[PDB]
Amino acid sequence: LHRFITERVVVYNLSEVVTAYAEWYNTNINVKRHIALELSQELENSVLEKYLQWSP
Amino acid sequence: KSEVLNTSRLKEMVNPGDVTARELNQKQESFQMTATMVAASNYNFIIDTTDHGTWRRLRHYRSKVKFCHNPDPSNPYEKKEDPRFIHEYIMDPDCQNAFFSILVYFWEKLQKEYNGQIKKVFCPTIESETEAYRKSQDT
Repeated sequence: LHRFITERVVVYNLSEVVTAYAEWYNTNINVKRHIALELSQELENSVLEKYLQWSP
Repeated sequence: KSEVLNTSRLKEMVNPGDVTARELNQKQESFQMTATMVAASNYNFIIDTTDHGTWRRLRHYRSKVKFCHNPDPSNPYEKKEDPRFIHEYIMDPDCQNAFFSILVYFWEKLQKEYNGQIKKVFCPTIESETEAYRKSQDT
């Protein structure tokens, strides 16, 4: 998560972020399903939370 | 990981009727379900449906306290772990006997008051938090 945030991250519906992450994982780091549900909460556990709008 | 409830294979786990299943190396059998069920996870569950038949059962709760190696201040819910609770204090026979005594006393308490049914004790915290949970998981 921090690797992607540093490399490629410069209302925040998070659809763009979720698709970027899932695609990234399914590519740069192996291949697997990336159910989101709480992935928004995981992203808001990262440094991107400070510059993030929790409300949709 | 977050787990998805099927909304099936759950009515049999909760409804106080009968259910049939088959074991390896012999025939199929049917039996009553005399069980008390409890589950927990650090990841939120998934309830696709909303019908009253599924939400009549179930009781959701959210724990508030937290244990960390450093009891950081400004958080009464934050405390320090006791590794002696896991490495020991569980295999101690006396602790098990005391816990059994507490459990049987609580069973007697539930027997004498509130009759025998458990859907009679009021716990506004549990109902409020379950209502909040049902407000979520509602797409």
